[PDB]
Amino acid sequence: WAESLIGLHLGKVALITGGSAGIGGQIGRLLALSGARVMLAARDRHKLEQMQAMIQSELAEVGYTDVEDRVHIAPGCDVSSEAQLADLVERTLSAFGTVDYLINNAGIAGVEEMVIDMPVEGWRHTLFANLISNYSLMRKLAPLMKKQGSGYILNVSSYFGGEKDAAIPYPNRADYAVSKAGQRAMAEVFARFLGPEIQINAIAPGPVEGDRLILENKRLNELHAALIAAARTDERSMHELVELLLPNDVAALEQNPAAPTALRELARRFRSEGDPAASSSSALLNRSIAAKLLARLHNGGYVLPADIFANLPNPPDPFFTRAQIDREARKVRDGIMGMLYLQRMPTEFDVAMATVYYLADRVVSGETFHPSGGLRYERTPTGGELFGLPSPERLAELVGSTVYLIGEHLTEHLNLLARAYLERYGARQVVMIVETETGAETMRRLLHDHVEAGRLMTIVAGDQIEAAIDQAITRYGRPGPVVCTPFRPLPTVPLVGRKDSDWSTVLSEAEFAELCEHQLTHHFRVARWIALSDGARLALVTPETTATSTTEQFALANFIKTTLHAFTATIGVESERTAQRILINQVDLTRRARAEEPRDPHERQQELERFIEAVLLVTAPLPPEADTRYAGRIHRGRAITV
Amino acid sequence: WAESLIGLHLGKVALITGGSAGIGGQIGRLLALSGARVMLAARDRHKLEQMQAMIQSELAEVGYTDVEDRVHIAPGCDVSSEAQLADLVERTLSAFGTVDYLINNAGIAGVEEMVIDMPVEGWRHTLFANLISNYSLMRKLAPLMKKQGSGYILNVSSYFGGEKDAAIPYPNRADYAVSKAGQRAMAEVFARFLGPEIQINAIAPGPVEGDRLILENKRLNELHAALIAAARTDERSMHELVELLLPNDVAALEQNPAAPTALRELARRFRSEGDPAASSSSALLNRSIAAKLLARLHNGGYVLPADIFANLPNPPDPFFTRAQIDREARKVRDGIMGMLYLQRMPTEFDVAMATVYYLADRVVSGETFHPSGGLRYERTPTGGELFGLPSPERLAELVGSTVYLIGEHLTEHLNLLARAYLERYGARQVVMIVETETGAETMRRLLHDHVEAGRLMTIVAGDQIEAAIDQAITRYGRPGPVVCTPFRPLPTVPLVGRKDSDWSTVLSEAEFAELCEHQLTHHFRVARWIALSDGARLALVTPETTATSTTEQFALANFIKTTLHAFTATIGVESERTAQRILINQVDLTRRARAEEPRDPHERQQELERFIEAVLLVTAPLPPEADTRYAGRIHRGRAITV
Ligand SMILES: NC(=O)c1ccc[n+]([C@@H]2O[C@H](COP(=O)([O-])OP(=O)(O)OC[C@H]3O[C@@H](n4cnc5c(N)ncnc54)[C@H](OP(=O)(O)O)[C@@H]3O)[C@@H](O)[C@H]2O)c1
Ligand SMILES: NC(=O)c1ccc[n+]([C@@H]2O[C@H](COP(=O)([O-])OP(=O)(O)OC[C@H]3O[C@@H](n4cnc5c(N)ncnc54)[C@H](OP(=O)(O)O)[C@@H]3O)[C@@H](O)[C@H]2O)c1
Repeated sequence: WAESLIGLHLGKVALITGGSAGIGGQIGRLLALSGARVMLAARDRHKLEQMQAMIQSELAEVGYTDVEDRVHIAPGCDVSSEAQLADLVERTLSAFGTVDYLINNAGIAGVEEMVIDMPVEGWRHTLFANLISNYSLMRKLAPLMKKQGSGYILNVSSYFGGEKDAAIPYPNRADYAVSKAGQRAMAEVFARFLGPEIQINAIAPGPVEGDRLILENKRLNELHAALIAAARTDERSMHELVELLLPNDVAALEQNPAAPTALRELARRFRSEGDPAASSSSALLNRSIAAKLLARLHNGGYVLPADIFANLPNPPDPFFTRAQIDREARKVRDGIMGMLYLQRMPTEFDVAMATVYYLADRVVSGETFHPSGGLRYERTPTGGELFGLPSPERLAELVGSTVYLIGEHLTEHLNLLARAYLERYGARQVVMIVETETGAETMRRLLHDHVEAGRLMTIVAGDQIEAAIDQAITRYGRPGPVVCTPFRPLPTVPLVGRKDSDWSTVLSEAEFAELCEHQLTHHFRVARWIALSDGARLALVTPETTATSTTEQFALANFIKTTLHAFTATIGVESERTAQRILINQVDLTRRARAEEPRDPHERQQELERFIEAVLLVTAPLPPEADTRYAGRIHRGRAITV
Repeated sequence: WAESLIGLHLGKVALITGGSAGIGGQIGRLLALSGARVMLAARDRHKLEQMQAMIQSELAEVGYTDVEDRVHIAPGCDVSSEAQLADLVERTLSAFGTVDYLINNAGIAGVEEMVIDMPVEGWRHTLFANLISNYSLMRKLAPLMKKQGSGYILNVSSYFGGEKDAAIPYPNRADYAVSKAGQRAMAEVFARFLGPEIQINAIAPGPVEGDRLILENKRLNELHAALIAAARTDERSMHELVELLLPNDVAALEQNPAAPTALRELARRFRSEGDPAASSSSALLNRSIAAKLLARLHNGGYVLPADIFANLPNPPDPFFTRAQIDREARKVRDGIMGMLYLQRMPTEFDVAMATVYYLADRVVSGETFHPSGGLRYERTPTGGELFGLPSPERLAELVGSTVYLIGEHLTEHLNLLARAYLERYGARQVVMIVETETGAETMRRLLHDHVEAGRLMTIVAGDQIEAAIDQAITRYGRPGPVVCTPFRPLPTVPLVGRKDSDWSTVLSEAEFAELCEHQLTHHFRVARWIALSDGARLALVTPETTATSTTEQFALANFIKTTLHAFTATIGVESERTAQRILINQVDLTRRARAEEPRDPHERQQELERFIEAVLLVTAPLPPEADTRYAGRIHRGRAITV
């Protein structure tokens, strides 16, 4: 079986992150069998040493000599650590000289929560481990690769990272989905810069065979929605409503005449549509669900003590039995199985084998290979240019609305939008949330007339966008339309260096992390906070490309547009599963080609009008009667191109 | 080099169409080296025999014995011939028993003309050779494959067939582009039906190294546009305007005071921006350009004798010299080269090698592998669901408009659209072009009030849609909005048979050809005729999928939607290069999933309103002042999903 592999990658040096187990261990093993010298990177030393022993023993069996020199290890390597990525490169280069193949395989699961329950630092941690680490290792190894005249960067993405011009929602996994989409987007935009010397592609396998949370999240969403629904028609404070759950008795809450209908019917739902073995039938929640519920309520603006769930009775272990956990696991399994065309789940070996053959192909770059797959999962095509504007009736509902505009560098766009909302659509007020005081003054000067009239308010967010949104809520009231534009423009730095250059001017690893902060994390933070604000319609706006934008800005803007589509599509689905169920969509100011951009003042006037129409389309209210299952999914998680 | 291939496809029987040269010859050669018994199909016997000798000799060199039994040939096999496809299967099955691998490699260039110059029979011929042939061979071999428990269908598509949720315009190659898109769409929709036993994928390579028309087409478009522009501001008939070109002297036409400015300036353009070696500087045209110009004029409604260009002086050979032909070939070459990320053109061998490794992957189906590529070419994302309606100003321009509605089975949609145009938007008249008399009566009854008032006219097209459009032009005047819906619904037949069944009820090869006739050729014929009608805005409407549509109808509807996007995107670009430069876009009534469809009367009301808005968006007039380079490409070749 291994005879087909002999001599396939002979003379090549491969660096494989996550190389001690899973798909990475298999890629490392098969690349070594192919004749390549491999460096396996992971955290645990023991696991790496056991894998090294397995590979070396198998190389000896097929006939290799000096097997110790063909398989090396790098323990204590956490890809989320920049310093650890620098030691990895130094250790690899010291053991084998230049790296031919960079296999960016490591990929953590992430937070595994809905965006509204996802700590900001958790999201950043996933981006560091799964995405930023990929640019970082490329940045260190691409100069060597270019100098020797050849190289290969392979990012191990997922089917769940979507595709070119198509986003895939991955609910409870937004951080993971975005990082996967970014690995693919990187290969797509860096290919023209890394070529002809370096190839850069992605692999996007579907689910693979190898090495409860949908129910625990269901319990959280159910309690939260009922608490918010009961708050609508009950005089008691959220504090007093939460107190009804404090005995943590499902039967008592159901039989409580003093408890609101929404909470009584929820307890009836828990007991009837529940397993009598699992304590999720007798108890309302555990402290993990309680802390998440409290954080949702606190983020939403409700006042409750931090210790409200301190004296909460811990449901005697288990809170969920062995039976109900395996039942949902089998429900998930048959779901994944029933999505697979071939209905025979691929293995880690299958993906690695198909990947090791694909690495031999020298005439592809900027592509996403699917070594396994063909899933029945739903796609959100992203990039529709043909759209008009909402009906005049939906536009008439903007009369007296409260608008939040978030931004700083897109001053012409912010001024135009603010004026369109107040002058054309009779909005009551616009709250301009900027980053800096200079940004606030620039906007107050452009909108002097509306500032004087009390129609345009300014707030300086700095790096505290959430607290700034709370200031706007308390001071000016909850918003209808929310337009989130980036504070920062895209950098104008080289993305590759000259063959014999030091690469000292090329976009650094810290600058790539900053790009993600300002162009991805900025929108995530706004969305996470606004998703709990009832009646909000959020437009996430990507940076602007023009006919004069640099070639590097086109690449970085297209990297952001694709990566953010994964976020927009994921949160679009997540919001339909919440009580507030707001609207979230993406408006793209980035295009793929310079030739498509306006070339004169008339075409620019046309473009800026299209921007206003696209924002109005996604910020016009969707009446509750019109928010059907059919129309609801149509008005969430979409992306349109100006 | 071939040692990696030994035993890779050992025990497999492969049938390769177009197996005597190109990518097919290479796939056949490498599959045989891999241990497979191969059957090479093509037309020329000699070519097949030389390839068979090359492969057999190479198999003997690497160590195989009885090389005559491993490589067979099927000469006189034209894939556009159904009877020839049936002999191919009988001959293959008789030589090797069951076929394991169907390599649908054969693919003719096609007509290599713009849609407006493409004979209807030429387009059908490309569809027969490149697309229908693929279903036909699958239909014959899939029953055997299912019975033995395994099989593989590989359609050799192109980068120019686009991608899932993304269309690629290929100007002058619409027939070719559609056939390539269809090969991919087939793999995408048949995968869930052919699995678990059979794998079905596509390969989409970019341009490959192996074995004038943009200039000849430029000469045709230039003469045509100037003749139409001169007709606008000149009293003389088209006959009399064409007569000015009869001496076929560029210098005389330039120096002719009696000739219109557009024609004089065209001759100045030909001589100045022209090569003095090539007769395209001294002569206006040849009879190939003259016949095409005449057919355009005749199709457009101009009266001219068939013999107008009979006594035309043939420009002494050459009409285009060796120098100017090679100059444009190098302009094309560097264009393709400057599109390639790696800037090193792949070879036929490279594609075949990457394909032969990919065929070993057992855990993929419904995918499109790119064995070479990563082009800088432009994409039209297809399937935007978020759109509103045109501005009230653009909608006000519909007052007094002439509307053509083409259809038959979508009676509710036709009645609704007709009523929306006449009742809401004050259109002067609607011309309902049906297929049959029963269809005309159904519509006259649903629209009784508008028929009585003289606002709704009916025409029965039968299989003469062009002559029916001419009848509408002469009788009711040229149209503004044109809504082209299919006459026929989608069939309700099985797409696969049971393991031990005869497959006698499964969609036949003739029924698959009929599906293409009614769902692809129907729109092509309308578009080809309407593209020369000044002021027209054409909506090409795909069939309807509902919550109750069969699983086979979902597959066939999605096959059509994807395949037609290639057409819409191609003609969208072609129209911008003509004098009439009409609008052409696609409105999709087909969705990917049943869950997305309306489930109640309120959701259906919403869906039908979305249909009206989508049609209005693409049929609202684009004022000439607003038809800039920027906005013009935005309003052509798009597809939106209802
Ligand atoms: N599994 C699937 O179904 C599937 C499908 C599509 C895509 N993918 C992608 O395939 C890749 C590999 O997935 P897998 O299934 O093989 O995962 P896995 O089994 O969890 O990965 C295990 C390997 O990753 C290492 N690792 C984990 N966290 C690390 C960190 N922070 N830094 C460095 N190494 C780390 C592990 O060792 P230590 O813990 O000792 O560090 C071990 O070597 C990922 O990029 C994933 O997104 C997987
Ligand atoms: N070349 C590229 O750059 C490129 C790029 C992307 C996709 N493709 C696709 O790759 C495939 C192969 O292309 P290629 O470049 O190898 O083309 P090619 O050189 O023109 O194909 C030659 C082979 O096709 C056979 N053939 C031609 N017309 C046929 C017909 N009507 N019936 C049966 N066999 C026929 C030829 O023999 P006879 O004339 O004797 O029949 C010969 O065996 C096609 O499907 C094409 O669409 C090609």
